[PDB]
Amino acid sequence: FRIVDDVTTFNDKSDPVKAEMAVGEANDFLVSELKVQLEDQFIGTRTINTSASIIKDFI
Amino acid sequence: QSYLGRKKRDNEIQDFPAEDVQVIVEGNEARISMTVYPIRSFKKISVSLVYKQQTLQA
Repeated sequence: FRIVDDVTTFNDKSDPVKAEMAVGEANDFLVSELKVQLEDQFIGTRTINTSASIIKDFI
Repeated sequence: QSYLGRKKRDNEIQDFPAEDVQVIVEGNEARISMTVYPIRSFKKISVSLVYKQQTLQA
């Protein structure tokens, strides 16, 4: 036995993020992890001249 | 001019214009006219601090 597909209830296949669990799963973890890491790192720090370069290197 | 130059050298005066120094001699009298910028001591310092935005890139 095997699973034919992991399609979600949302039938609009034009949006693979909503339609496909795997694609949406990667988007959620990518977005969520980036959200948490940036807050702990950069919020509350001084807006030094090299702040933009440091943020780019972190990304 | 030499006398005023020494004063400027010793910082006893601020500056003087050499051109405006005019001397008129007529008989016994000898009229002299000169301009001198006097030396002054600081007693008030005004600072106009202005804050502005700056945009960073890269």
